[PDB]
Amino acid sequence: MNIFEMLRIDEGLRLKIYKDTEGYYTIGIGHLLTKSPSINAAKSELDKAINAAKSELDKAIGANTNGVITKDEAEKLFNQDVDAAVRGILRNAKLKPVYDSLDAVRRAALINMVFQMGETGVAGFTNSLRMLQQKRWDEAAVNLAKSRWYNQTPNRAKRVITTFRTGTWDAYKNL
Ligand SMILES: [Cl-]
Repeated sequence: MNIFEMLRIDEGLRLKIYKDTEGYYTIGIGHLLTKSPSINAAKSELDKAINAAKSELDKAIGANTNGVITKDEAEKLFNQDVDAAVRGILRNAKLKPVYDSLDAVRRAALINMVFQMGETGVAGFTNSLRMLQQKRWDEAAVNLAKSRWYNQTPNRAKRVITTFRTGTWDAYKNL
């Protein structure tokens, strides 16, 4: 197990644009494109939003994709996105010290969160980050679950939280 295999499990692999639970058009292995309008937002609004997502994808791939990519392309955006998550952690004054204090497995769990919620979002978990830095694993686990993140994607958050709790890959074994 490693950060790529871990995120591939949590994000899945879809070759056509889809909408995630937060309302973001997404594709590949968790590659976020743009926000979608209301399930009502006018007939025009919808087409606009979809074309805006297709435009973002074309820009990312460097080709006219029409909202569909190959597995190889999804893996390329994934390599870029994992790289970006790590880079985000290292340039952030709040996340870097926590990342540096963690072991490899727990580092992967932090990259997983940043990949899902972005640098700024994770850097805002001030109390959980402090508990992680203090190696108070069970306390950090309890605190991390008190979040919209956990409530919206509980099965995934539980695996990430268990990874911070144990410092092992047990939550991803047999998946
Ligand atoms: Cl991109």
